[PDB]
Amino acid sequence: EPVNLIFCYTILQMKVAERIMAQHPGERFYVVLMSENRNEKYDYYFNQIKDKAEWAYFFHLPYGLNKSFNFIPTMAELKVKAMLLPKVKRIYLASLEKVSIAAFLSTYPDAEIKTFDDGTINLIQSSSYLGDEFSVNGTIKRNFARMMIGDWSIAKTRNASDEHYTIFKGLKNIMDDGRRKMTYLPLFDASELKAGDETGGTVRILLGSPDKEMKEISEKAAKNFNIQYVAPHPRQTYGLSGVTTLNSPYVIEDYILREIKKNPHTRYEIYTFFSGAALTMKDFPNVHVYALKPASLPEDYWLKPVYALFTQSGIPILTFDDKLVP
Amino acid sequence: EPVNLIFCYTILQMKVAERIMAQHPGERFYVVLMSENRNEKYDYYFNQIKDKAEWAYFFHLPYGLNKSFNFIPTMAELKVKAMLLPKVKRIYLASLEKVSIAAFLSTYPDAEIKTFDDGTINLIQSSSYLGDEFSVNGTIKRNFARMMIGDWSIAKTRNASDEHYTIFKGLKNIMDDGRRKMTYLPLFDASELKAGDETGGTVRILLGSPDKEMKEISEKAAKNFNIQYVAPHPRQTYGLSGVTTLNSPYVIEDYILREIKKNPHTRYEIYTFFSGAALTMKDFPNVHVYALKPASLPEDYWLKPVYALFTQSGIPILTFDDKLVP
Ligand SMILES: CC(C)(C)CC(C)(C)c1ccc(OCCOCCOCCOCCOCCOCCOCCOCCOCCO)cc1
Ligand SMILES: CC(C)(C)CC(C)(C)c1ccc(OCCOCCOCCOCCOCCOCCOCCOCCOCCO)cc1
Repeated sequence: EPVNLIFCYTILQMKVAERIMAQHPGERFYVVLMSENRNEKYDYYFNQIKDKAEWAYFFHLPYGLNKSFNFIPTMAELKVKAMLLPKVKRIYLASLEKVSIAAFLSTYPDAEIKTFDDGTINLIQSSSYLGDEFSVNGTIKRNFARMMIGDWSIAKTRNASDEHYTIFKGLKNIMDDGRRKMTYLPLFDASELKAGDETGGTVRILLGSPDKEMKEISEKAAKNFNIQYVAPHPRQTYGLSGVTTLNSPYVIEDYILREIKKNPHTRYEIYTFFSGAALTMKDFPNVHVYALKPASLPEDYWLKPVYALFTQSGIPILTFDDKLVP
Repeated sequence: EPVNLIFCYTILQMKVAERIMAQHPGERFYVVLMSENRNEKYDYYFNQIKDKAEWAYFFHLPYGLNKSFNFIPTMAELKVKAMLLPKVKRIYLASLEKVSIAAFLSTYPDAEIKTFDDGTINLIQSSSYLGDEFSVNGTIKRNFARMMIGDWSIAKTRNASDEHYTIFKGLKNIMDDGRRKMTYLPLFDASELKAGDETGGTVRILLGSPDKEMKEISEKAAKNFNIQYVAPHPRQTYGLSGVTTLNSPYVIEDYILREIKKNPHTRYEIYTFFSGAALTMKDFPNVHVYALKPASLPEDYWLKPVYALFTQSGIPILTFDDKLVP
C-alpha cells in the first residue's frame, strides 16, 4: 500500500496536515516537521501528529537556513535576516551534492563553485552505466543506472562549477568532461614515512565487510590466509571470532600511514572484499593490497566495473574457495 | 571579508576539506558535515574540522534520506536501499517548500503533488512585488521582492502540482494562477462553539510582538487601551510588566476557540501590531480584532500590502499615539 508524505514547517501547517489526514482516514501518512525552533506549542501539535500519522519525524534545522518567511515580514525582520546572511564568495562540495543541495546553491548565484569526489562512485564512467548488467528494465540495477545517469547530468550541467578535485591518481573520473579543471589532490602524505626494506615481520589486516552475511566468509578468509587482524568497517555491527579487531579513531588509511612511520621495516598486507579504501592505499610504501573474490558468491555480487578498476589499479584479485575452509 | 562554504558527507571528504583549508590559510571557512551516521571516527575528523574552521556544524540526517552511494554499491547494498524505500503515491507540502525541497521531490517523479499555504505570505499578490517600495536596486526590500518573485515562479512552474489548499477565505492567493485547483480548507471549526449574545464581560488580549524594540510600545498599548492580557509570540523572549501573560500549549486561534466555547457570552477583543493570526480570527464569533499602528514607527515598518489586507478583511486600523502615553 503506497504512502502519502506531508512536509510542514509551521504549527498552522501541521494543523492543515491534520485536516488532510482526517479526510483520508483510510490512507497511510508519513509526516515530517522541519523547524529551526523549539517550544511547548511546537511539541503539542507535533505530538498530535505523532498520534495520528503512521510515522512522524521532527527534523531540526540550523537557525538562519531559511532566507524566506511564511508570514509577511516587517522592516525589522527583513533587516535581521539580511545581516545574519554570511557573504559567500565560494562553495566547495561533493560532486553529487550539486544535486542534493542544489536549492541552497541556487540562493548564491554569484558564488564560485568547486567540487571534489564523492568517493569511488566517481570512478564509474558514463559508458559503464550503458551495458548489459544495467540493461533489463524493472531491475534494481537498471533503476540504479538510471538514477546515476540523471544525477551526473545534473552535477555536470547545472550550477556551473569550474574545478573538480579528485583523490584518485590515474583513474578516469566521471566529472572529467572538459567543462572544468581536473585537479589531483593527494590526500595522504607518503614522503616522510621514511619506509625502508621489508626486513621485519608481515602484518596482515582484513578490511571488514559492513554486510552481516559476510561474517562466515570473513572468518574463513582470516583462517585461510592467516590474517591476524581485522579493521572493522565503520558501519559494521559484528565481530570475527579468532581475529583481533583493531580499535582506532583513524580511518584505515591514516592508521596504516601511522603504522608505516612507526614500523618502517614491516610488510603490511591488506586483504579486502573489494573495499574502495584499497584504491587509495595501493600506492602506499610497504603496503600490499589483495582483493578476495569468494567462490560461493554470485559473479554479480559486485558490479562489473569494480573488477576492472581493481585490475587497472594493479591490485591482484584472488579467487577464494571459501567452501574448502571448515 | 567573504566566507567560503564547504559541504561534506563522508570522512574522506572532510580530509579533502582540511587539505583545501590548509592551502587557503588566509581565508575564512564555514564547514558543514551532513551524515546519517554517528561514531568515533566521524567525531575525530569532525573535531579536527572544528579546530581548523572559523565555524563548523554537524547536521544530522535521517537514515535512508540519501538513495545514492558515495562508494560503488554491492548487489546486497542496492537491495537494502531499494526496499527501505517507501513507495510514495502523493506528497503534500507548503507552496514554497516546492523550492526548498525540490531535489527530494524530483526523486519521486510519479507522485501526485498538492500544496498548502505557507502562511500569510501567500496573500501578497505578484503585482505587489512590482511597486514602488520594492523598486530601488540595492535595497533590502528590492532583494526581498526579487527572491519572492523567483521563488513563486519556481513553485508555480516546476514539479507540477494540481491542487492548492488555502486557509484564507476571500483573499486572493499568489498560487491561484489557473494551473491548479484552489481549495478552501477551513482550519478552525466555529459551529458547535454555541456562542451567544455578548452579555458577559469583555476580555482584551494583546498579541505580543517577537520584536524586542516593541516592548515599550506594547506596554504603552496595554495601558492605553486597558488590555489585561498578552498572548506572547512563540518567538518572544521578554515580558510586559503590568500585563498578565497567557500561558498555553495552544496557538492563539485554538486557545480563543476553546475560551469561546467555555464562555459563550464573553466579548473577546484582540489587539495586534498587524499579526498574521488576525487574518484567521476575524471571522470567529464574539471576537473583535483591532490592528494598532503606533505613530512613532515609520510608515514603512510594515509593507504596504499589509495595510490593504487588513482593510480588505474588515479589520479596523487604529492610529496609536504611543508618545502620549507615559
Ligand atoms: C546557519 C546557516 C544556515 C547560516 C549556516 C550555513 C549557511 C553554512 C548552512 C548550513 C547548513 C546548510 O545545509 C544545506 C541544505 O540542508 C537541507 C535542508 O532542507 C530544507 C528544508 O526547508 C524547509 C523550509 O522551507 C521554507 C521555504 O523556503 C523556501 C525558499 O527555499 C529556497 C531554497 O532554499 C532552501 C535551502 O535548500 C535546502 C537544500 O538545498 C546550508 C547552509
Ligand atoms: C527516513 C526517510 C528519509 C525514508 C523518511 C522520508 C522519506 C519521509 C523523508 C524525511 C525527511 C526528508 O527531508 C527532505 C529534505 O531534507 C533536506 C536534506 O538535505 C540533503 C543533503 O544531502 C547531502 C548528501 O548528499 C549525497 C548526494 O546525494 C545525491 C543525490 O541527491 C538527489 C537529491 O536528493 C537529495 C534530497 O534532497 C534534499 C532536499 O530536497 C525527506 C524524506
